[PDB]
Amino acid sequence: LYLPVRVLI
Amino acid sequence: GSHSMRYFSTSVSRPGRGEPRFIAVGYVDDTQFVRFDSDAASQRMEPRAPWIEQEGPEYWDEETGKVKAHSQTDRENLRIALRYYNQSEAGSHTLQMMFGCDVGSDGRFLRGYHQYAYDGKDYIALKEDLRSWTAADMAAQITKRKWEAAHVAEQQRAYLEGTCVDGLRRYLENGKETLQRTDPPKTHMTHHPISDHEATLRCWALGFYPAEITLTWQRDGEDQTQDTELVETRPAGDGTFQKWAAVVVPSGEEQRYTCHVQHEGLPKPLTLRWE
Amino acid sequence: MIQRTPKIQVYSRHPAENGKSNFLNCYVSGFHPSDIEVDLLKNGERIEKVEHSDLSFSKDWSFYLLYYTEFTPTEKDEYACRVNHVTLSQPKIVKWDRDM
Repeated sequence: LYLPVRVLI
Repeated sequence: GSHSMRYFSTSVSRPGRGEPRFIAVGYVDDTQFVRFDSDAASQRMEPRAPWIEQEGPEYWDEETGKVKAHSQTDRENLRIALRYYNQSEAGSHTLQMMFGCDVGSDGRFLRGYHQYAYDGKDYIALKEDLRSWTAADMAAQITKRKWEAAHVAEQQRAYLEGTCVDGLRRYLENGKETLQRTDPPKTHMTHHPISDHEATLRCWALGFYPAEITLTWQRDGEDQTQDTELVETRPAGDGTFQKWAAVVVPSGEEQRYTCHVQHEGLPKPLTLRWE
Repeated sequence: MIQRTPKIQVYSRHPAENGKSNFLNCYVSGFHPSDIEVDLLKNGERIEKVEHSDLSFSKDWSFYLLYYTEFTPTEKDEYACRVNHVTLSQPKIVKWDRDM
């Protein structure tokens, strides 16, 4: 199950 | 008897040759089970294990959405890194991300991971407590302060201790025949004269799973760490691994040397001796 | 940025036996950046339709790939892996030895 939380650096 | 689930993603900028290439692979222990490659035709998360193929269309659509959206986010992260480091748009750069979790033999959460590397070096990582970050330089400190302000660690911890653990437990049960198996090594020894008074003994371990193994040579029961060549454990291509350890010995003294093999599939360590 | 030179191993999936089909592998690991050229050779000539694993990496961030093709080792034929990377002054050719 892939990580659902995406973040910009 | 602990287990791990890991996803490894790599975005590589290709100036003048289009959008960055993005590749993501998912593993349970030493077994790959999914892949995504932006260069492939589907633009979807694809199965790489027989046991995951059965997952229904809602699984493949949701996983595709998550990995494709991550590829688009990391594409923009390469642009942000160019701004932090004042790097030109003409050079190729790499952004790697790893995430996942470990569970014990009882299926309980042991550890969670979430980390980034820029151009082959650590950039920012979630600490073991899943509540704070380690920034590798002053540009990563800017990212750390943005992520603290947006409570990013609390959002990652939820997945790492919840969904990640639930997913790994499910895959270990679904993929039990592949993932919970142990293939003990099949061993053999070769012998090749190199000179008038010296020969090479080579101790082989083939067809084993998992990859973790230890091959050590001894001379009269004493650990021989010198005059020995050890190769890195390598994949056979069929789901198993291989490794060998060699020693240069004086001719007529072959029987003094023993090769010791340790692996999860050998309840007691094995000792090999030439002929 | 950092650069890491690859480790290279050329080997068969199963112990070779002349006239018996098998798989020739070239495992490249511990390198950075990801850009790498890997060819499998038969008598110094490039084998076509060689396949490879999906790009992955280790705890230290260094990359690894397995290149592989179906082959039949014979007494006459010679096999090798040829690797080119930014860290190498020229392509590196590693000959396949059936006992390594």
